[PDB]
Amino acid sequence: LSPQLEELITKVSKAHQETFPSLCQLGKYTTNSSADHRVQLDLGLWDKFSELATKCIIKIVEFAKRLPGFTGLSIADQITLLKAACLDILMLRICTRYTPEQDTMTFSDGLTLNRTQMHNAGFGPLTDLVFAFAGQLLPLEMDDTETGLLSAICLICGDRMDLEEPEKVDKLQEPLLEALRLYARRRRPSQPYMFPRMLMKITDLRGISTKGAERAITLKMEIPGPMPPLIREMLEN
Ligand SMILES: CC1=C(/C=C/C(C)=C\C=C\C(C)=C\C(=O)O)C(C)(C)CCC1
Repeated sequence: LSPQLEELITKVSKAHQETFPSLCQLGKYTTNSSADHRVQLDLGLWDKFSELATKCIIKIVEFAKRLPGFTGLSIADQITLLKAACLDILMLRICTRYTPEQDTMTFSDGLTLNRTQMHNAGFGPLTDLVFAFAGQLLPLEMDDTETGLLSAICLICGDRMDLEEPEKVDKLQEPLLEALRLYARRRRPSQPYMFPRMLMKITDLRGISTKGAERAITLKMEIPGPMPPLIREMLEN
């Protein structure tokens, strides 16, 4: 029924709004650390960065739990979905926080890093691809509810590997897909290609994430210690 789809759009939208501060509500602020030029790794910047990443992973687990039916999946499956889509979601998130004129990305506490800093923070040689994905996202002009539904679709995916009940996850995802097309089309009738464009972003995102995981391998050798436990949880996927 439509009321249910509408209900689903509102829930997800709020789940997302409540776990991911919009950019325009963020009290932006800066740092003067290695803004100068690129280097292998600025350890102060990496600490702040990984600390923010850890918190966003928890926020993501929170978001997932507010998605109808997630909590009804086996705990093994829930964990399986989180490990598999978490990096993808992190990517879509800072990328949706891109500011083209300043060429910066803003983290959840308002920390705004310029391209050199994101590099020094840890993205290293993957920075420009990240910024390139961010840029190629702007044309879509997705709103909060669309980014939330899309992240929900990235997460609830029955094609994951250790799924115990992949069929249950597919059925959970189904309404999310309906929700996104209905909403995307309603908000913009004149742009029929938005739904499929957004769906194709999922595949790109997954592409930048595998690269990001590979970036983590190298990163591990640059840091004078182990990466935060929640981040490692995510990387062991
Ligand atoms: C965590 C992490 C990585 C990527 C993080 C990304 C792609 C986004 C983080 C977004 C945050 C932290 C957003 C916010 O706070 O709003 C890379 C692949 C460099 C490897 C080391 C661990």
